[PDB]
Amino acid sequence: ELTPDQQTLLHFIMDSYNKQRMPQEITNKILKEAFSAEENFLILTEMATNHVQVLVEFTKKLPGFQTLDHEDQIALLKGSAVEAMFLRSAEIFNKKLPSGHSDLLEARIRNSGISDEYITPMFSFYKSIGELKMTQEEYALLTAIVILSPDRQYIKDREAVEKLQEPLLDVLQKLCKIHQPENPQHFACLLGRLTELRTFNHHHAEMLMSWRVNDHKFTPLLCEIWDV
Amino acid sequence: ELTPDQQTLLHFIMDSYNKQRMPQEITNKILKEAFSAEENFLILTEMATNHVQVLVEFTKKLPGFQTLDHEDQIALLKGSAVEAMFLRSAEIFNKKLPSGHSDLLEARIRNSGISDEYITPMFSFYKSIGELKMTQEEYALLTAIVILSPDRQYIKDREAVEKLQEPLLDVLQKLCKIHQPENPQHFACLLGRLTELRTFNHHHAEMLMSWRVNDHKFTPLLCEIWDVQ
Amino acid sequence: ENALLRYLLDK
Amino acid sequence: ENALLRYLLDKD
Amino acid sequence: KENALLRYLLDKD
Ligand SMILES: CC[C@H]1[C@@H](O)[C@H]2[C@H]3CC[C@H]([C@H](C)CCC(=O)NS(=O)(=O)c4ccc(OC(F)(F)F)cc4)[C@@]3(C)CC[C@@H]2[C@@]2(C)CC[C@@H](O)[C@H](F)[C@@H]12
Ligand SMILES: CC[C@H]1[C@@H](O)[C@H]2[C@H]3CC[C@H]([C@H](C)CCC(=O)NS(=O)(=O)c4ccc(OC(F)(F)F)cc4)[C@@]3(C)CC[C@@H]2[C@@]2(C)CC[C@@H](O)[C@H](F)[C@@H]12
Repeated sequence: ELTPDQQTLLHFIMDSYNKQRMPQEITNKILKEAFSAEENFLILTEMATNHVQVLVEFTKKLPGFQTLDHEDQIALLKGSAVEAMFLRSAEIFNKKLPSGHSDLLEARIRNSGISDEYITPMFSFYKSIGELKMTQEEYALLTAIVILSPDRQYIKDREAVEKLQEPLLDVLQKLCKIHQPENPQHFACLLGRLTELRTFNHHHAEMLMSWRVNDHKFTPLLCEIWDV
Repeated sequence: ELTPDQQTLLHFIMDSYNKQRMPQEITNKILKEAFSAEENFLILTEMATNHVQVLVEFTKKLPGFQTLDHEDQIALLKGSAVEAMFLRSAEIFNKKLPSGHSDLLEARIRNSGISDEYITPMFSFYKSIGELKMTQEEYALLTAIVILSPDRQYIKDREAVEKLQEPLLDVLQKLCKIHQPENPQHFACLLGRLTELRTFNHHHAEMLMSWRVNDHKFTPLLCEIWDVQ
Repeated sequence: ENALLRYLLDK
Repeated sequence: ENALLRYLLDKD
Repeated sequence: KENALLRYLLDKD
């Protein structure tokens, strides 16, 4: 199985992963609140907004992340943020998540003033992520791997970032082998989708120009991270 | 099948990729020179060196490579030479066992002063690229797709590099629909191999730091290209 | 009302 | 630029 | 840095 240094590291990442979850006050508006395009756009930008904060906290706690250059630090978080929201989306809409709570989120997302033209493929992709039957351990690592990407624009010390992603990859790869000896190209088919994640990055930029309701406004931190 | 524009693209890639192969004299030492760590080392450093030259000639002929910032072109060339030799390595050790060489190529690698710790991973991976059963057009593309990667450090204009890659990707992706329609996630298990290739880049650097043979320097162009010492 | 989350949410 | 994001990364 | 030989290969072929 995994080694003692790849198990401390595992254990740790999972903790920080599960550390924060959605605050009730948001989870209340998902169940018990107005079902207009407006308002849904409100719940979904509250949600998005919680999610970066929770991200920025998980990232901070990545082993050796705060060693890195503070300029690099921003560039990874700006770089990975949309990608982590997509990936957590994926996991969300497959999850053993119980009765109708995600059915509910799927239904709000579709009455929040986004076109079915953008909305249809992002679930269609979430479907295929799902087919690959990943564990929360797997989601947690890939999420780390995508944040600690050293190939991102404006990284000034690419070597420092890869000395951190490497373990995370080792660990994920091994656990792909442990989990799934059936077919042995499963690790590579994981990574391959991480590349696909990067494609949607610019699609996300685009659709944001069309995603306005009531003449409302995204929240400030959303304007920084998705640059709107 | 692919489209008329996707075929004029494929035809010009293929040609270059075949335009030049290893000089007869170098490949002849594999078969005829004394078999020692030292000798093998020099034989392989030579193939290396010549592969870089072949690589540069293959790239300049890529459609559109020269419209790029002459700087971003350097930056592509440097930040893919080690990976393209990876692409190439695998292909060689995956064909219909030439048996007139290739096997002795391997025999010289395990006896040329590289860790056994480092070597057996590498052939492990080169087999995994065989359990894709790629063709030469697919190896050729993947190559080309690796050189034209806008994710490379010190690229100024990525969107330019990004614009030249996607057609290459779509053709490699249409070739995978045809050759393996009975796995749609397969063109996605190529894109994973490309990330895997990067991790070996770092392995290949750390190994260099150990790989010495009774003095014996590397060729100057390898030291530039592999950032040796 | 989560000290940081409000303000962050305050458009 | 990214003063909010830098604050979240730097705050204790 | 420089990449002086790689530049020579890229320019005059
Ligand atoms: C058309 C599909 C949609 C959805 O996608 C949609 C969702 C999908 C679910 C998102 C939540 C914010 C998840 C929040 C969470 O899950 N918090 S959390 O506190 O539980 C938690 C955090 C992080 C975390 O990970 C970490 F620990 F940080 F590593 C773990 C838990 C979402 C509300 C975002 C908007 C997004 C959007 C409407 C927008 C435009 C497109 O972009 C999308 F396509 C499109
Ligand atoms: C432990 C595994 C080994 C091998 O890997 C080994 C080989 C593997 C085969 C290599 C040839 C140079 C290929 C010869 C060819 O193929 N030329 S060629 O002229 O036929 C041609 C060119 C390019 C081309 O493509 C283009 F068109 F240019 F794009 C097409 C044809 C190699 C001799 C390099 C050294 C390398 C090394 C010992 C050390 C570096 C480590 O990293 C490796 F691990 C390690």
